[PDB]
Amino acid sequence: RGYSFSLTTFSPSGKLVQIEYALAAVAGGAPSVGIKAANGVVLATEKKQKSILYDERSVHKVEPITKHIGLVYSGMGPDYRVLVHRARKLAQQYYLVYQEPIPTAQLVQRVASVMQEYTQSGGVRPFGVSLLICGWNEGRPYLFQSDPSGAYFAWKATAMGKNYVNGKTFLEKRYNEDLELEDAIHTAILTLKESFEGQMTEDNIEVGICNEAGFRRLTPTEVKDYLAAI
Amino acid sequence: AATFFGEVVKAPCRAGTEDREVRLQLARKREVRLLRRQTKTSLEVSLLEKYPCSKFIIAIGNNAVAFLSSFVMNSGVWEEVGCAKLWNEWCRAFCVFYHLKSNPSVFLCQCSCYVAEDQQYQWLEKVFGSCPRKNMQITILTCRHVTDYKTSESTGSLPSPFLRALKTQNFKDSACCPLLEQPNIVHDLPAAVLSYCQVWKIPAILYLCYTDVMKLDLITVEAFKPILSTRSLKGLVKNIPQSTEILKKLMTTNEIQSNIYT
Amino acid sequence: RRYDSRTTIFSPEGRLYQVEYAMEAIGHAGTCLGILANDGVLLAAERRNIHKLLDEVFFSEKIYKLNEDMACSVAGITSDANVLTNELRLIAQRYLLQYQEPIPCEQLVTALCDIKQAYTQFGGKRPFGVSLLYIGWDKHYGFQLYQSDPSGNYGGWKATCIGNNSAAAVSMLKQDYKEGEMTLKSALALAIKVLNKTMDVSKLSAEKVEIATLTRENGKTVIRVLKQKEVEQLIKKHEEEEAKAEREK
Amino acid sequence: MFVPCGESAPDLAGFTLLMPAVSVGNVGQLAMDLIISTLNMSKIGYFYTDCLVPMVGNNPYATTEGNSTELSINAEVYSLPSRKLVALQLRSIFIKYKSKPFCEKLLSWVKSSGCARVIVLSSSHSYQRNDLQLRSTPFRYLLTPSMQKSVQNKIKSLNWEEMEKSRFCIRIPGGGITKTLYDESCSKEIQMAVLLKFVSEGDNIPDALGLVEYLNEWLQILKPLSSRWKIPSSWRLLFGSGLPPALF
Amino acid sequence: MFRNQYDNDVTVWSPQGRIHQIEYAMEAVKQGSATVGLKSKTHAVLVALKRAQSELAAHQKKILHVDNHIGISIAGLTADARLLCNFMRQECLDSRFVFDRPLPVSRLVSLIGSKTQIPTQRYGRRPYGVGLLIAGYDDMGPHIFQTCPSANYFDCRAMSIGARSQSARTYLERHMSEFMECNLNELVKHGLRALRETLPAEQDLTTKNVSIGIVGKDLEFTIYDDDDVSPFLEGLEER
Amino acid sequence: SYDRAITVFSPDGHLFQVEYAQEAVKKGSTAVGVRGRDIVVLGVEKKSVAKLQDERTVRKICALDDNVCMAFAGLTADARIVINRARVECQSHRLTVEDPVTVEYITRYIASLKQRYTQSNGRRPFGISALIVGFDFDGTPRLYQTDPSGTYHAWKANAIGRGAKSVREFLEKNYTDEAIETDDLTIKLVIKALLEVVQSGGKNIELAVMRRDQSLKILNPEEIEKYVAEIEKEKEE
Amino acid sequence: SRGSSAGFDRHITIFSPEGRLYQVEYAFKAINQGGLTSVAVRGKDCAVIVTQKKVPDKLLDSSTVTHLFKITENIGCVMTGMTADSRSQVQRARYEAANWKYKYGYEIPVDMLCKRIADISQVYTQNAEMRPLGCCMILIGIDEEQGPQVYKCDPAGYYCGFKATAAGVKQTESTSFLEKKVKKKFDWTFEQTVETAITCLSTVLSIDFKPSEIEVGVVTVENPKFRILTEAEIDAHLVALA
Amino acid sequence: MFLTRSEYDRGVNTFSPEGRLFQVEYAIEAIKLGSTAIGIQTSEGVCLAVEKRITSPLMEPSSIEKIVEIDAHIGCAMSGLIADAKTLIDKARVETQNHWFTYNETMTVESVTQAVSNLALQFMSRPFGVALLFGGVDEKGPQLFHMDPSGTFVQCDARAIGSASEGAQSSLQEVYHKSMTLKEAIKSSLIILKQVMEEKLNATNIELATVQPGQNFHMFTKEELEEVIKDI
Amino acid sequence: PSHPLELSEKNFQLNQDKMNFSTLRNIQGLFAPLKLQMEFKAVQQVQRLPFLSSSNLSLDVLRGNDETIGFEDILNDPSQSEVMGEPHLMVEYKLGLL
Repeated sequence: RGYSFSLTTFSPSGKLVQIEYALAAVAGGAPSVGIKAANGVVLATEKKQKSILYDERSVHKVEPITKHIGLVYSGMGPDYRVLVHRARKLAQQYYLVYQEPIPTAQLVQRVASVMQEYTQSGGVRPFGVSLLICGWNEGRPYLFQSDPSGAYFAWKATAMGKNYVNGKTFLEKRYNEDLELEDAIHTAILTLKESFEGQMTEDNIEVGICNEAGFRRLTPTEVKDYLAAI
Repeated sequence: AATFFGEVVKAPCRAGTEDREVRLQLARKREVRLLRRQTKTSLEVSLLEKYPCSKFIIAIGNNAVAFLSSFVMNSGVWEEVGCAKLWNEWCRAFCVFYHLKSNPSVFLCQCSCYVAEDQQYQWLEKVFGSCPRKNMQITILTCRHVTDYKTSESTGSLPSPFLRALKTQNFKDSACCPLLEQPNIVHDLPAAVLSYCQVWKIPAILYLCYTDVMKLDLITVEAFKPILSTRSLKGLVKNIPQSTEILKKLMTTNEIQSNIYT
Repeated sequence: RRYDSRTTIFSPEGRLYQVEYAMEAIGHAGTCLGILANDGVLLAAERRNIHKLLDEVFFSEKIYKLNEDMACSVAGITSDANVLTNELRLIAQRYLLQYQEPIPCEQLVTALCDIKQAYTQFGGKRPFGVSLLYIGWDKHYGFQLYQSDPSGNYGGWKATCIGNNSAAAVSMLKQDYKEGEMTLKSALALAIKVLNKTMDVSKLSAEKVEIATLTRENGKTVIRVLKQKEVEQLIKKHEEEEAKAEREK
Repeated sequence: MFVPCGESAPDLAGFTLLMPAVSVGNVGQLAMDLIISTLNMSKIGYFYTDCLVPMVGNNPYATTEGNSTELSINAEVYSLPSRKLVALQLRSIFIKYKSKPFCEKLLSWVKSSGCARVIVLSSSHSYQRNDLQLRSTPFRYLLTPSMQKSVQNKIKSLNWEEMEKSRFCIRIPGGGITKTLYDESCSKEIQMAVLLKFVSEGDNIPDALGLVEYLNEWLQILKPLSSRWKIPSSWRLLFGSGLPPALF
Repeated sequence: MFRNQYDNDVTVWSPQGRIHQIEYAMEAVKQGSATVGLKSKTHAVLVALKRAQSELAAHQKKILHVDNHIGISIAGLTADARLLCNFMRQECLDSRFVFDRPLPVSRLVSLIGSKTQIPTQRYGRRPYGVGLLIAGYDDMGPHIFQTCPSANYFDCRAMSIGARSQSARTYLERHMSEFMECNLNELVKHGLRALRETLPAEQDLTTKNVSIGIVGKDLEFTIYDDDDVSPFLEGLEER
Repeated sequence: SYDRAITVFSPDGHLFQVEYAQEAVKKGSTAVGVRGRDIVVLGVEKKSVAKLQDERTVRKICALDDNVCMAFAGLTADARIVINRARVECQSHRLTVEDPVTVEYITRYIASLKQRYTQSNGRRPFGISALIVGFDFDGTPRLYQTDPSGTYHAWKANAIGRGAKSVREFLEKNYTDEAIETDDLTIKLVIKALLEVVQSGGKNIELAVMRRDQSLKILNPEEIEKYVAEIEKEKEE
Repeated sequence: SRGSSAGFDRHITIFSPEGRLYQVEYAFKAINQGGLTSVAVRGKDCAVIVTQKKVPDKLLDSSTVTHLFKITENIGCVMTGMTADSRSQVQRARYEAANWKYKYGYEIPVDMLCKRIADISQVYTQNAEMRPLGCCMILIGIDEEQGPQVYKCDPAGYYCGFKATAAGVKQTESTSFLEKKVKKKFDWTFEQTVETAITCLSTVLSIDFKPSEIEVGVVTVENPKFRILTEAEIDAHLVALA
Repeated sequence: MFLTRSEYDRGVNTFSPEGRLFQVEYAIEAIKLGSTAIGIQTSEGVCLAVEKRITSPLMEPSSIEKIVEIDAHIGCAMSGLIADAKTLIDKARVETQNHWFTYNETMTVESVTQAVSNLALQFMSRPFGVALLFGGVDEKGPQLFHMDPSGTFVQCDARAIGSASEGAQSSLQEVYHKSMTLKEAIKSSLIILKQVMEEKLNATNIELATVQPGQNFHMFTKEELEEVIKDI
Repeated sequence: PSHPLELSEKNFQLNQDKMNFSTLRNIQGLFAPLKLQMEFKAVQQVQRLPFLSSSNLSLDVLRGNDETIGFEDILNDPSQSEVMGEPHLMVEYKLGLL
């Protein structure tokens, strides 16, 4: 208990507890999934503003970084906004220096490097977010995840947020490698529906896709059509 | 108590809350020993068990020691019977016991050192022992700073120095000063001696001087004068002007001071 | 304990408990192994990111190339390991720019260890919980192998191990290592045997082990990562040799 | 040991024992003062040891001009024979390496004299609380397995909450000698109950005023709630002396 | 017992609306020797008492020189007194150099108070632990001022600070109605008589433990000590 | 208490953290230095010689300049910084003044560097102690010691690390004007001093020798064995 | 400086075992210290903000008590919470709007101003020196290509756009009432929006209002400038409503 | 009426209820663990005497570590933590050299004294643990100064510092007079140090220097000391 | 010096801060620059050791440079510096000990 308050203190067994608590904060957010298909990547999430008093075109959880990169989060929105701005600035700097769009892996590495700094100094607090990043480079798709501690992994399909162990279990047996984009969208929506705790509508979920044409956020009409289809 | 920016700190607590050789050596270094200087050997029995006693006068602090030296020990023959050796962070200072030659049942103590909390009960065991005698009267003298007093007014408006007293149940006499007020308490060695006397049914009285100057000062020493008329020291004071001259001579000699204050 | 709240406090017996805890943090990571031979150096590691839904990108997950002559392997916290490897690459390039000649391995290790030591002396900072192994070749001493600690200490070895079951691996290597008469094939066989006896798996598989080799050919240093076919062949050879040895009793 | 004030020790033929623990905030000691002042108990003896720092003072419970000049020490015993109750008060702090011998001596005296049960009032640190404890009642209790079944049934009826266990051992940070007393009572088959409260240092009179009501919910030594407690005369200057002039 | 948590820093209020570190700092003034200051219609006098000590091992200076018309006396810590004296000297020198003219005593005291207030509010500092008596002469008549560790200053007709200065203050208040209509000698005699009240009955003022500072119409600030105080002490009564 | 901060004084005038920094020194390997008539000798105990270890990278004797060498006891990582700083400062002073640096000058620089780190609560002291030995420009041998607190002294023979008490007790009675007559006698005296606390024969001894107008030389294991055999033969005789 | 305080709910940069920020959560309870409630409703071509006016002392000058502020010539505001914190945040918003105009050459939009304020507020929750402000901001304005706007930001650094929102003590009841009304209908004229807001406040507080107990501020497509209604106009609306 | 715990001595910027700085007091107590030093100012010079306290016979006594030369006319003495005085000595030397180079005359002792004091009053975050005895001669004449860890200087005529300072001060009080001679001052210093020191007096256990208006700063050698010791 | 633009380019943030502070003090009062300076110092007091490259996220958010790219961001990358000193010397220099 004496080592549970300080960020720069190692436990006698060699553990950092505040990073575990930040991960616990991440694990209590809204669910989100991501599936990498044979020709695209799909990101889905559940909205927070589930009311009629919400202006639709005010705040979004699925955002673009470049024409071929987009991301979704699970955790604290205020921490997500500043990271999004920094990622956009880094991508623009890379394009200015090299006259070429940034690859997804380089952007993920730079963002993780930014995130790592807030876990080694006193008087600050770690970020309470985890990011899912999708991209298209050299004619093949990518999908990455980033922890509050500054570590990143590459996935074929993953889930995070509230009730994510059962979501990963569902994805394990419902996933096929040689899978198209439409069936990937169906699988993502079904995984989100597994633990929705309510009745889904085209006005409380967000979907974004990435393919050869670039990243794009789906309109509510298409989401309603997909929901009716399944 | 933060050493760097953003350090997590804990509040202080006002209620407290192989390596055996290290513990044993430390305990042996802070042990109270009673010695006989004329023979450089310890005593196998308690001091008050060896000799009969009828009166006992204890002075703690430099001012009370100076007062007793000037006004009591100036006349008569006093023989040293032992001394105590102590070590702590605040004491390297002596603790010497005498008794009157004409009346061998009258004792006197001159304690000018500091006894820590873990050495007070050892002191009591070495001096008194475990065979109390109820036909014995004890008088204790000490001094305290005026800022320790608690009052509804400001401590700067109190006319100091002044005297206060505390008595046990068997002390049938009356003090020469008002008794100490309620919310005020006394701790350390005089409290230990008074507690011993109260528990074991021995008459005793404690005299407290609250002064604004805690070093060797003439006004603080002379604040003890009213006790000279009490039954405890009535037959032990002979020449007052000689005592005043000795007090002036002693006062015109003091240790060198530092440059902190001016 | 009242002497283990920060790195800038000494215990009455003269110990640094925060540094000790940081060194203790290394025991949770995977196993990494290194062997020095007469004509090459070896590096073998254990894969921990094993999962059906994980993707395979990059060339390796625990072995990095620092310059044309050196490579390293890390065990500990990945976020700190990334910073350390980037700094190592920067230092090597700086020396190359300064002197128009490649940096020696001991110089690179000392340069990184100074940085690692600087974080255990100034307050308000958390020491790196990473241990590293270095292999390389230089014109002064030839093939070399080093190790590093979170406290900033390093040393030169002929065979060593960091991570899980490090003590058992070290004991086995000490018992069954020959000095002065080792080749790459024998080193690979010894590494396979040690990894099999170290990893707590009944049957070893080629999808949870990665091996890298450094050697010199025609005045050039060659660093390559072994293929799954070669790893499977080595494992099969070790298994059949063990069966033969058991049967001939 | 118990030194009687008079000549013969009183007969404490299994009455009760109410004692505090020197813990954070002195909440147990303040509650003991409240109980002793309210019930108008009378002193019967002394508990003389060598484990507490010595201190003296006049009577802390003074009502007239004839009983205000009675000397007091750091450990005293009060009794009320009509209700069969015994009270102990500690007014000082412990010396290093002197708590366990004190607990052993006290429990030996409790066994030797002969008492039905022992009740301890204590407190614990408030900042060492997890999320579930932050939204719950700040009062906890603890019972020795030797306790009578009727007490357990009554406490179950009262709808109280028990102190949580940690990996399993009992830990009471900032509780002083509470854990030692509980362990020794468990190992020596003595009926003991512990009541505590999460507090912080500062002005802690309301904490004691809450703890006394918590105890009264069970013992019911006073008319049930639906002031009641007498503040002792020594609670006069709890912040110090007066304000110096030429400042405000 | 409930003050332990609110009396360790100067930037913490107590539940009673008090700051105890300032009062503790004010308590440090009473650890120095007594000083007496008084003024007449044409003169200002400072009188100080030197500590009972062997002159071989220490020569302490209780009266200092700031300018040609300003002098101070100190009681408390010595480092703070040195810092304040340096600040006042630098301010007076800058004022003269920029606009050659005597610096007003009121403005000097205002600057001192403004400087002293800051550490009582900032964190990481402590209040100054020295009290000053300031005697000056400008184109407004003589002035006597008193300064406090609480960053307060007062305008006085006669004041005494230090250890056991209550008797001196009582004497000054009793004899305060006959100070303007006096010459230098009688004013110095009154100051010495007031200072003598802070001693036991038997001792007397000798030419070994007294210092005198005088400023007036055309007399610049001068300090008298050792055998220079004999003319002032040779006309006093017994007691 | 009074030992949880670097800059807190004990009620009797003690800085306990700086004293704790010396307990780390008292746990290192023994190092012995002896100043001869025209030679200076250093010696360090070798502890825990691993089988698969390279001895080139774990040496505890270093050369600061052409005429100054040093040995240390304490934390191993802390000594490297001080050694590098002293090495740079020697060349800086050689640029400043053409003449070669002085042993006392470099000792004072090291002492000031060590003392700089005992002034603030934001940094911790260096837990090492050193034996600086060398030759001056005129040709007078010198020997010095440095403490973690920043104090230095001049000696004729000294020892640091564990066993320093027994080694110094031996040296106080075995150091005369006859035992330092020749280089061989000085080396034998150093080996005898080391052998008091070192078991397992003379296989755990590292020796360094410096002469006038020459560079630091490290003795070979064969030479060490020859000296040990000579000492044993003389003792048996 | 002082240093952090041990505990899971006593410092801003310390997580709890469930990953919560109790110091941030405690700043949401300072909004209820004042005891007032605010309501903002967006119409077809107008936006209205209505708050509560309470002057307990008869020696106060009622002209100096207000909670409606003017940030820009076309942007209005209403503050709920601590008075000094609200005033300081209003000053900061004015400074940020001036900076935006100087840097970009045209007036700042409502959503951009709210985003900038939220970005500033987010920094206070990650550093161990500053503390969050105990107040919430609601802004209204007219967009030249989108229409009326209603925005709100929180002490945690979170902002969003609404059709009708509320803040203060009776926020939940106001939200339920507004949800029912918006579900029934959403296309309102200028007179229906102010009546809806006043009826919401009256129904939730169970009180009959006098023209000296409420404050009203409006913007309109025809007149984009922020305007504060007078007692005569408020009384006329109340009479029409009754 | 309870007994509780309160601490006021763990910070350098904390006042006790009676107005005391316990950290500074402890720093002053820390200089009681050093060797004894004696300085006497006469009408024709100042004599500074210290003891070396050689712990072990292997230590080289030829080292000079207790008396330091500041300039051609200023001496010094030390007691306590010797490592703490290096910055003060360096600043004094730099200041006196700069002033001499600029003005083309030697500064008085008081100027360098104030310059040194201006550096010690900066609590490095802790007080110094050393005590100094500045001595020298100027146009005004020989004069002696004393400093404490409090960071302030005073002028004196006969001062003794170190562990055994009380007895030395008592002897200096019962001896010494205003109009005396440098030779007998040196002698009396030798006798007083002889009684103060626990062991015997030799030519290497102590070291002393002197400054007089005639010559520059001079430190006694072994040959000069032997005659004085034999003169006893 | 060598070029008219060298000194101007070296001191640009300082001059911009001075201009903003002067305008803010003239328009609003003394409190706003005080608060801005205290926030700047507080957010700037936490960062990596000087021999490693930092990011300055909170400081950039406070200053407003989180949506702007200048020539200091694309020319002469400070992260990939070609020269660097010793760690202890750099840390000591930052503290003013040198």
